[PDB]
Formats: sequence, structure tokens, C-alpha cells
Amino acid sequence: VINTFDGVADYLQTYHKLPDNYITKSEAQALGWVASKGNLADVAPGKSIGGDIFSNREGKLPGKSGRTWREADINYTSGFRNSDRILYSSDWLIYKTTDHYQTFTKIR
Repeated sequence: VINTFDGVADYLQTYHKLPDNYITKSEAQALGWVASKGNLADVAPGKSIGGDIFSNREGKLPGKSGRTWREADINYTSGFRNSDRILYSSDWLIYKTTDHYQTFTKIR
């Protein structure tokens, strides 16, 4: 399981995909995840949420025609989700947030 800022950031820039321990919220829901119960580890042990599109509505991340931003949870192990996310563009800019998408800083 690769779920560290550095680990995932490097994996993404190289292989251009998230490591196989990631699933989208959609996928997780189909497996019986209930966000309000914090039960993701019960129904999908070893998995973390990640790969969903991030809408960047506050336009805090640098925009660009054709550029798409996605997110993945970092440091998740069990229970309710934390506030740590990796944000990555289709042109492999990598940003991080530890404060629920309020502030972002570049890590690659």
C-alpha cells in the first residue's frame, strides 16, 4: 500500500495512474461504503478513495484549457476520511492539501 504524499506523487508522475490501492467514491459506494459510518476499511480493507475529478471551483489550482484536476486521499488507514489530499493535473502537476482543500501548495 502506497498512500504517502511522496509515494503517490512519484507513482503518478511515472506511471501516470494511481496505485492499485485506490478506488473512486462511486466504486466504494457500490461496495457498501457509508461515509456517515466511516466504514470504508470494513468493506474495502486496504483501499483509499481517490481518482475522482476535482472541480477547482474556487479556482485555487492553476487552470489551463484541456487541464483536468483529480484528487486522492493521503495517509488514510481506517475510519472516517482525514483532511489530507493529493491534487494532480492531467499534465502531472502535483499539489497537496492537509486542510480539506482550503489551501494548496506544490509538491511536484
